[PDB]
Amino acid sequence: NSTYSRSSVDVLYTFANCSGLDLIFGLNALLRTADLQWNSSNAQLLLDYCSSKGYNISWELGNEPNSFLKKADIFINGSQLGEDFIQLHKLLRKSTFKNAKLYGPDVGQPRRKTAKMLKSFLKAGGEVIDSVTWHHYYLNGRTATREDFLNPDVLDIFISSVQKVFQVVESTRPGKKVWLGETSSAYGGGAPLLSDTFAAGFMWLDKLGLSARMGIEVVMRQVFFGAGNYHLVDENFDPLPDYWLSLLFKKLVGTKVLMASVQGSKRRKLRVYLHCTNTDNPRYKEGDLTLYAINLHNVTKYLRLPYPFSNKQVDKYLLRPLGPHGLLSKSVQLNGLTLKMVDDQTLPPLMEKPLRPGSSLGLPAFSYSFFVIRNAKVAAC
Amino acid sequence: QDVVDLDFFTQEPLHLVSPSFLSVTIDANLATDPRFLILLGSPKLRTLARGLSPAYLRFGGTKTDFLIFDPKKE
Ligand SMILES: O=C(O)[C@@H]1[C@@H](O)[C@H](O)[C@@H](O)c2nccn21
Repeated sequence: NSTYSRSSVDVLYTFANCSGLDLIFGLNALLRTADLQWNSSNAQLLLDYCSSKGYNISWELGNEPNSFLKKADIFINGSQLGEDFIQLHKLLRKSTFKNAKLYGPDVGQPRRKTAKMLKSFLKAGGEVIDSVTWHHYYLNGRTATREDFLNPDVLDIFISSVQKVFQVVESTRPGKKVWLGETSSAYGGGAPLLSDTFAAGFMWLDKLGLSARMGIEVVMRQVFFGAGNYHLVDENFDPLPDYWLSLLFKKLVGTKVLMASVQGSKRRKLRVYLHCTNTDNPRYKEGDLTLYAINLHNVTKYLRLPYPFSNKQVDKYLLRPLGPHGLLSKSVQLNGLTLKMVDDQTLPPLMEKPLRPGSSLGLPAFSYSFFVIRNAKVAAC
Repeated sequence: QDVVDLDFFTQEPLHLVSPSFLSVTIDANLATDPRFLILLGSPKLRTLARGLSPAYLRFGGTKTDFLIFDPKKE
């Protein structure tokens, strides 16, 4: 255990608010009443200060509760945690906003043990939560290799984790919204010289692809800044290729999710995803489509847009490594232009290449790219 | 051969995600660092975080169950 300060809270909040971010704060679940019931006193204090300060903040309780026993030699069944969540819910409603949110229970991924705990928790506590949170990592960082990052079989395991979660949630709280609460490439602080590279982007972009297509409403990346190799921003506050990928995604990809698929249909290496174009982007209209694609082949592939889209004008946003280290590189170029900050207060333009109208979509070996179909005029979008 | 044709489904939206879909976390262990004050005050880092708005910032992690609020600490 360690103690933290009001000083810590103020900074953490201010950083969220000045960054245009809704902070969610996880609370300590291992503080316990003699009978193994959750003592609410520390949070109560913290809630009051935050009430005192007028901070609009959202809350979680516990982390990886499936692991308390190995992690602290205290076993809490879900029911118990469910009661505990009800108590937390009592407290937030009594306090200043009370139209403020609560999520949980942040259990690790579908494990045959972890499903039991989540099910029992959603029976008891499914009622108070505004979203369901789980975690996912692909590999153990200490033993993760470079081929893994390029292995479509590794990517696809993610799907059964997802199917298994919705299997549990539909049994208890259908219509309840599901969130990837903490997630990444490799656990144990990341795979060294892999989790912080261009190669990490095959996993991250596919994770966002699969999640959007399978009903995950929010995906929370471990981490933005920190010790772990899986940071979006490094030790010296430099953006890593995942940060540049993540920017591009937010600016280009919409909330309305669609579907694309390959007519070939055998090899697992050409992954494609389709959303409405993020309307907010000043370059586009509504009705335009945003296609993102990963190529895990060791040669270039050229995609053909289908009727009646075969003859439309397309902006291409191709990402490839900045050498000499290639896929293990920590710099990345967009359409052949290295991406860097202009200075410490200013991001550069992300510039497209307007493609030819009717041209097929070149996607080179081990690359990922976005393509915005301009003048698509789709009605759902 | 290197030409692949794609199928699309554009009739209606299959899922609706949050404008905050792509979100991030700060690990609770970052509060065991002595440089917490300095790192989050960085204007460069805040700039990067603003390019990711709108989004949720989740402060938690394994260390969530080992932080004790102390009112007499600053
Ligand atoms: O070990 C990690 O990389 C992180 C670890 O650093 C986090 O604190 C913990 O919540 C976790 N669960 C799965 C992975 N992780």
